[PDB]
Amino acid sequence: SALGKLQNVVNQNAQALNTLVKQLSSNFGAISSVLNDILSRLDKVEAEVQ
Amino acid sequence: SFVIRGDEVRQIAPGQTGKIADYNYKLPDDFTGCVIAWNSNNLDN
Repeated sequence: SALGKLQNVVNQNAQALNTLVKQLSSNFGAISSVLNDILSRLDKVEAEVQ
Repeated sequence: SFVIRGDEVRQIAPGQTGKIADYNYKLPDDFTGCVIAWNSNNLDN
């Protein structure tokens, strides 16, 4: 805990990348977060909107 | 220009699917144009 400034740079880089990867799982109002669901469940005209 | 049964007309649109769209006539997903139709029982055969 003496080196808390350097350990903060390590922790902030890891936290930012984990959040950027976790945000792939979110819907953003779409029918699924899995891109292959949308392409297989729906016709092109509906899939492009989702 | 073509003749179909009246129920098939719903397939004459960009990005549609069904028997006409699969096997006779299809419009591209970005079509610019007009689709015009009418019942024509003088041709009824």
